[PDB]
Amino acid sequence: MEAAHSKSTEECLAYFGVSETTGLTPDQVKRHLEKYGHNELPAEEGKSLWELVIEQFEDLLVRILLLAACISFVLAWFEEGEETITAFVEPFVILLILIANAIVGVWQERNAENAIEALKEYEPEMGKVYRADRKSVQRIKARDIVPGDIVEVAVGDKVPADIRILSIKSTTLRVDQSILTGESVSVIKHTEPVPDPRAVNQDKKNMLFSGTNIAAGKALGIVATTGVSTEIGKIRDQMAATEQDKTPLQQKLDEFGEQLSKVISLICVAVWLINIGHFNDPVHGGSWIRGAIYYFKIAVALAVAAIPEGLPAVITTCLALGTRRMAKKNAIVRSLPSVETLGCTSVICSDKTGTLTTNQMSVCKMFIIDKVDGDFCSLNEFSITGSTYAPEGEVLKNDKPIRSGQFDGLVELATICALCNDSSLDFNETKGVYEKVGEATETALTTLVEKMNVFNTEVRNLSKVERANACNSVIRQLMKKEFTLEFSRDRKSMSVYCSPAKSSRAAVGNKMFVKGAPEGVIDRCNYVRVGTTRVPMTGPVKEKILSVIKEWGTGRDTLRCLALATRDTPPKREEMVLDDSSRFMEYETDLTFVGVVGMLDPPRKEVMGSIQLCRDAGIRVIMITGDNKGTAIAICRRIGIFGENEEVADRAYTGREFDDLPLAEQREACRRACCFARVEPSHKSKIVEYLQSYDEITAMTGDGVNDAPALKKAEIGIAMGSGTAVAKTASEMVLADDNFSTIVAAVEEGRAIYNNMKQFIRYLISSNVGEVVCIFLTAALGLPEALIPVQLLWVNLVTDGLPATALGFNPPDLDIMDRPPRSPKEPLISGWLFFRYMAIGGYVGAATVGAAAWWFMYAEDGPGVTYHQLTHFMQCTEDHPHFEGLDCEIFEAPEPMTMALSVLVTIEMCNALNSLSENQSLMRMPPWVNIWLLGSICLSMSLHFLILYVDPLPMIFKLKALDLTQWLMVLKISLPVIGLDEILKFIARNYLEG
Ligand SMILES: C/C=C(/C)C(=O)O[C@H]1C(C)=C2[C@H]([C@@H]1OC(=O)CCCCCCC)[C@@](C)(OC(C)=O)C[C@H](OC(=O)CCCCCCCCCCCNC(=O)OC(C)(C)C)[C@@]1(O)[C@H]2OC(=O)[C@@]1(C)O
Ligand SMILES: Nc1ncnc2c1ncn2[C@@H]1O[C@H](COP(=O)(O)OP(=O)(O)CP(=O)(O)O)[C@@H](O)[C@H]1O
Ligand SMILES: [Mg+2]
Ligand SMILES: [Mg+2]
Ligand code: NA
Repeated sequence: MEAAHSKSTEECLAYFGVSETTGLTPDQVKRHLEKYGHNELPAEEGKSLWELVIEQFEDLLVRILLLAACISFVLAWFEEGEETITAFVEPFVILLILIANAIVGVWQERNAENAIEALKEYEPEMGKVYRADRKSVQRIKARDIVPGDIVEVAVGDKVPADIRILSIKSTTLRVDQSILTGESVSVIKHTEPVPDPRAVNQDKKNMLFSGTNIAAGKALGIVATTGVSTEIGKIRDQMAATEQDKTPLQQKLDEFGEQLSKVISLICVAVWLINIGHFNDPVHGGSWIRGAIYYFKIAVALAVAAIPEGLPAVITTCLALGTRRMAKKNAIVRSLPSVETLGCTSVICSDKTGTLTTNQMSVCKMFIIDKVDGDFCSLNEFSITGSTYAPEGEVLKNDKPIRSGQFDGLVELATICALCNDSSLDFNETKGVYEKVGEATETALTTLVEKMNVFNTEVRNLSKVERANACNSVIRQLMKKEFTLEFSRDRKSMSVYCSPAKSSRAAVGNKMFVKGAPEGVIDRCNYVRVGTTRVPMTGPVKEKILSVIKEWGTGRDTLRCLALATRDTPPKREEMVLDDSSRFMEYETDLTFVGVVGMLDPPRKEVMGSIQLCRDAGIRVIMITGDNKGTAIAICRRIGIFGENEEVADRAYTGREFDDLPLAEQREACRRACCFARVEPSHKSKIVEYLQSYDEITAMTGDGVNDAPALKKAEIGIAMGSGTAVAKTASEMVLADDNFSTIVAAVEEGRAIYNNMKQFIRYLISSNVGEVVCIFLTAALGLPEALIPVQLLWVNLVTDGLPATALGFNPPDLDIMDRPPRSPKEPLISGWLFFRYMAIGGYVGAATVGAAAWWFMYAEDGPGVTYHQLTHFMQCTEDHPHFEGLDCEIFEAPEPMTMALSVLVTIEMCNALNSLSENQSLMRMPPWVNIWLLGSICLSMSLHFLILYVDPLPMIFKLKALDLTQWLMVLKISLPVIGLDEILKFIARNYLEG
C-alpha cells in the first residue's frame, strides 16, 4: 500500500522490493496477501426471511396486535356450543392482517438493492500480472492480485486495483476515468511523478484507478493499493460508514405507538380500578371464572380499537399514486416515505453545468487586435450567431455582418481554433441535428470556424453530413499536426505542434498553436499579432485585452473566455519531451497573442423561474460549480441566485478559500453561502454536513461514483437520469431530464402529498380514539359489549379506508410554494386540535355505547331494565328469579351492536368531512370540493349494508336495523357531530390564527 503517485517510478519498485522484470515470487505473494489480504470489496449482509419476518414483528403496534390475537385465539376455544363456531374468525383475521404485513414488509425489502452492491459492478473478474513463476503473462483473478506485483493493462481492460504506472508500451495511454472523476475524455497518462502528495485524483496522471477503464493503449504498472484501500474502496467505505434517519413521519410513528401503548395500559389501570368493589363484596359463588373471560375479551377489543389498523396501507397507497405522478413530471422518487422529506427540503445544492445550464457551447464574441501605436490601442470585437453547434450563423461587428476572410487576425484565430481542437462536429439523419462529437467547449470552436469560413470556400453545394466540418478540414490540410501538448490543470492550456505541407505553407517551418485561460496564455505572450504583423506586447495593449476579458466574463453576458495565441519560433522538435507534462508550460512561452473567444453555456429557461419559486418557498439554493468565482457569481445573478448588484463576497467561497477557513468559519460560511466555485470531492459532503448541523433538510446532486458518499448522507440525494447507476442507486430520487427545476417541481408534490396525507391521517386516528372511548365505557359501566373487534376491524379497514384514501386527493392549497418548507418536528395533532379530536372521540365513544344500550333501554323491539340494571347482565341466568323473569340471552342480541356500529360508521362518514378542511367550515368548503370523498362514502355505505343483507355476512356480525325507526334513530345520533366540529372549527374566528 502506497499513497505514492508522487514517488519516482523506481521509488515504488523500491518500497515493495519487486523486480519490474520478474514480479513477485510466490513467497512475496503468500506474505503480501497476508498483510494486504485479497483485492476485493467486502460482501454484503443479507438477513433471512427469518430475520426479515422477525423485524415485521418488532413494531410495538404489530406486537400489541399479536398479543391480542392470542388472547382472542385463546378465548375462541373456551365455549362448548355448536352455535359458537364463528369463534375462530376474530383471532383469525387479526393474525391475517398481521401476516399480510410480514408478507409485504419482506417483499418490500426483497426488491430493494444496496448502493454498494452496485459498486462491485466495477470490479473486474480477471487481471493480468507478471510474477516470478513464468516469463509470459499470467491472467489471474482481480482479488488474487496483491499490492506490488507487476500488472499490465491493455486497451480493452477494466482497471483492477490502483496502479502507479511503470512504463507505457503504446505510443500513448488513454483512460476513461469518467465514473469516478471530474470529466471524462480519453484522459492520457505519463510515467514521471507528481510532486504534490495531496493531489486530486485527476491530477495524479501517473495512475490507473480501480474500475476506470483504459480507453486506448497498453502500459505496465506496479500495484499501489489493493482492496478497500483502492480509490473506490475508499468510497465504498464512506457510504457504508453512513447511516440515514427515519422520515420525520416514521420518526413520529414510534412516538405514537410508544404512547398509544402507555395510554392503553393506563386504561386497564383505571378500568381494573373501577371494579374494585369485587374485592369487598364477593360471596365466592362461582360465576367468578366467567368474569375474567370478560376482561380478557374486552382487552383485545381495546386493541383493534386503539390501533389504526388500516392506516399503514392507506398511506403507502397515497404515496405510490404520487410516485407515478411525479414520474410523469420526470421526477423519479427511488424510495417512498422519502416523498415527505422531499416535501420539506430546506436547501438544494445542485451542480450547475449539467442541470442549471443547458451545457450548449456557442461562441458569441471574439476579439482580435486591430492596431497598436504609441500607447493607443485598437481592438476588433465581434459577435457570432447560432445556439447550436450547427454550422449555421453569421459573424458581425457593430451588428453588421462581416466576411471573415476580410480580416487576418480572424483567419489565424480561426485556424488556431480548428487545430488546437481535439473535437469536431458530426451530423445525423436519425434526428437531423448537429451533435457534439468531442468535448463541448471544443465542439463549439470547431463550430465557430465553420461559421466564419475564412476561406470563402463553397459549402452550400455540399450536403449536411459534409457541411459539419467542410471549413475545418480545409484548415487541417493547411498544416501537419505533428503532435499535441494536452491540457494540464496548472498551465490551464494546451497546444498543437504543426508543420506545413512541402510547397504552400513553406514560409515558416513549424509553429505551435495554443488555447487556454486568458490569464496564463496572455502572460506567456510577449508579442501580439496585428493582422499579419507582430509587436511588443505592451502595458496598455494588455490592460485593454484583460478589460474586455473581464467585461465578458463578469458582465450580464456571463461568457466563458479562451485566449488564443501561436508560438512563432517554436523550440526545435527533438528538443521537446512530448511525454513529460511538466515541461509543457516552458514550451508555451514567447507567445504571440492572437485574440480571445467568448462563448455561452445558456441557463435553462424554467431555472430562472424555478429559482424564484424557491424564494417564495423559502427553500435555499446553493450552486456547486466548476466555473471561476468571478464567473460563478455572475452566472448566479444571471439566474436569480443573487440579484445583480447584491454583495456576494461572504455568500460565495471557493474550492480553496473554503479549505482554508477553519472548521469554525467552515460551518458559518455554509448557512449563508450560495455559490461554491471549483468545488472538490470532500466538499459536497462537508457542506452536507454543515447544512445538517443547522437541522436543515438539504438536497444534493451528483452523477458519478464520487458523488455517492454525499448523495447518500444528504437528506435528499438527487441523481441525474444521465448519471451513473451507482449514484442513482444512492440518491433518493432521479431526474430523467436533469433539469434543476424538476427538483423544485418535485419539492412541490412533496408538500401537497403530505398535506392530504397529513389530514387523512388525523381522520383515522381521532376515530381510533373514539373507538377506545367506547370500549372504556362499555367496560367501565359493565354494559354489554357495544362493539366487537371483528367489527372495528372492518371499519378501520374498509368503511374507514375508502374515505381516508380518497382524502389523499383533497385539492392542493394555492399557497403551497409560498410558505417556508414545513418543519419536521411539527407534530400531526396538538394544541386546540388535540382538544377537538379529544372531544369528537369522547362524543362517538358515548354515541355508540349509548346507542347499543338504547336498544336495550327504550327501543320497543327489545325492552330492557330502564333503571340501568342491564349493567349486571352478567348475573341473569343465575338468580334467574332475581329482578328479571326475562330471556337472559337477549343481552347478546345483534340489534344492539348493529345500533352502535352503525352510529360509528356514519359518524365517520361524517367526521371524514369535517376533514376536507381543518378549520374552514364545510359551508366555506362544501364536501363537493372533492368528488372522490363523496363517491367513496357511498361505496362504503352500500358496503356497510352489505354486512346486513348478505346472509353469510350478518351472522358474522349483527343483523339488520329497522329502517326509519332504528336507522332514523341512528341518524339522530351521528349527524349532530358535524355541528360539534363546525362549532370547534368556528372557535377559529374566536382566536387569532386563521
Ligand atoms: C389512538 C387512540 C388512543 C386512545 C390514544 O391513547 O391516543 C393518545 C396518543 C398516544 C396521542 C394522542 C392521544 O391522546 C389522547 O386522546 C389521550 C388518551 C385518552 C383516551 C383513553 C380513554 C381513558 C392523539 C392521537 O390524539 C388526540 C387527539 O389527543 C394525537 C397525536 O397523534 C398523532 O399526531 C398521530 C400521528 C402519529 C404518526 C402516525 C403513525 C401511525 C400510522 C401507522 C399505524 C400502525 N398500526 C398498525 O396496526 O399497523 C400494523 C402493521 C397493522 C400493526 C399524539 O399526541 C399521540 O401522542 C403523540 O405522541 C402524538 C403527537 O403522536
Ligand atoms: N476544450 C478546452 N481546451 C483547453 N482549455 C479549455 C477547454 N475548455 C475550457 N478550457 C480552459 O481550461 C480551464 C479548465 O477546464 P475544466 O476542464 O476544468 O472545465 P469545465 O468547466 O468544463 C468543468 P465543469 O464542466 O464541471 O464546469 C477552463 O477554466 C478554461 O479556461
Ligand atoms: Mg472543459
Ligand atoms: Mg460530477
Ligand atoms: Na439518506
